[PDB]
Amino acid sequence: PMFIVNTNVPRASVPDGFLSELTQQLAQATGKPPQYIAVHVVPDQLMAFGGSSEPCALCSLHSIGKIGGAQNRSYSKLLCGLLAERLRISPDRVYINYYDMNAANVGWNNSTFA
Amino acid sequence: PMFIVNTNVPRASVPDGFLSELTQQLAQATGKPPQYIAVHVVPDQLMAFGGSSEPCALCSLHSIGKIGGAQNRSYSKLLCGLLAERLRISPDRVYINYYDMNAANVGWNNSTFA
Amino acid sequence: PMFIVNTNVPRASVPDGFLSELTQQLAQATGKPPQYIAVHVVPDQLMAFGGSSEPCALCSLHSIGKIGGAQNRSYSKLLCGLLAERLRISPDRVYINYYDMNAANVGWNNSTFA
Ligand SMILES: *S(=O)(=O)Cc1ccccc1
Ligand SMILES: *S(=O)(=O)Cc1ccccc1
Ligand SMILES: *S(=O)(=O)Cc1ccccc1
Repeated sequence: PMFIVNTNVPRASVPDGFLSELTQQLAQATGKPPQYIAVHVVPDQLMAFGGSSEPCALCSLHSIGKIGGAQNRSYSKLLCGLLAERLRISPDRVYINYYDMNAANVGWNNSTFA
Repeated sequence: PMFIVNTNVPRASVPDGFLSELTQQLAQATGKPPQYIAVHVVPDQLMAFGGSSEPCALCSLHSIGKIGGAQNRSYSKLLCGLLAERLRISPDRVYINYYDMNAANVGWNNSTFA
Repeated sequence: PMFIVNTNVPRASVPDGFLSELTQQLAQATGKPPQYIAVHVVPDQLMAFGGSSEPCALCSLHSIGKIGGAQNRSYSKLLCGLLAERLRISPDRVYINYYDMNAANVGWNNSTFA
């Protein structure tokens, strides 16, 4: 699976260990081995949420399976939790798009997962 | 809903009120309250359209509902209009990906919209 | 169609001609006229793959049609080949999300492709 967070929070406010913590926590949350987890953080963005430029984040989680009503609620609690504690972003200023990708539609290592 | 514009236009050429205008125009266009609108502008990008590095933009609009054939035509006229007026990007050098998201697949405020 | 690559490889390591090569090769591979191909490269990203910050990439290819099991395998071989040769990124550290977009959901030139 892969997780991306885009935020207006400045690079200096992203703590050491953040990508590692996302990697570990997402492995645990999704049940994908950590070797598979891709994470990507994009600070210093020009973004607004409700017309306000206070800290916010626009994120995505793509996975082959492990995506669903209850699971996505759980991921959102985990991830908003991390963004609040680590980046000081209010959970109500975070959106996370979830994508259940078909294996045929995910490329890797010169091929796809199909 | 959330709107993202990625462009090779330089940051200095993005007008100061651009995020606020997008927010207001999208609230009007989608009928969603302005409090929910997220907007994200990413200038200075290394991109090409048809092999040319003249101004261009790659955009997305995600919404829970309010996505469809006629609506997307209307959004495309509105958004190309704004990109042309404010960023001086030709409409034929703009792509906008529209996504009709399920409420269960949009995380917000420690949960999802489901 | 449109191709985006986000990578932690630094800007200076992206060779001259890279976007043109992607344009040409994607025209050949997808069959789409070169004039319609959009390409976007985002270097210097803060990312990890399997907990490691060695070179990696997260990519996407959106197309109206020309997406499927065999086709995506072919795209993946092409694109991982290019990322390896040009950016020195190992194929097993690349993910590519493939999207078969409905024409009504792709805006261009004040309207959509529908
Ligand atoms: S993960 O193990 O689910 C692999 C993956 C899935 C979807 C997009 C990118 C990577
Ligand atoms: S909007 O009010 O439609 C909320 C939203 C929908 C989809 C993605 C992100 C945010
Ligand atoms: S391409 O010729 O397929 C046009 C396109 C399709 C999907 C997204 C963006 C552009």
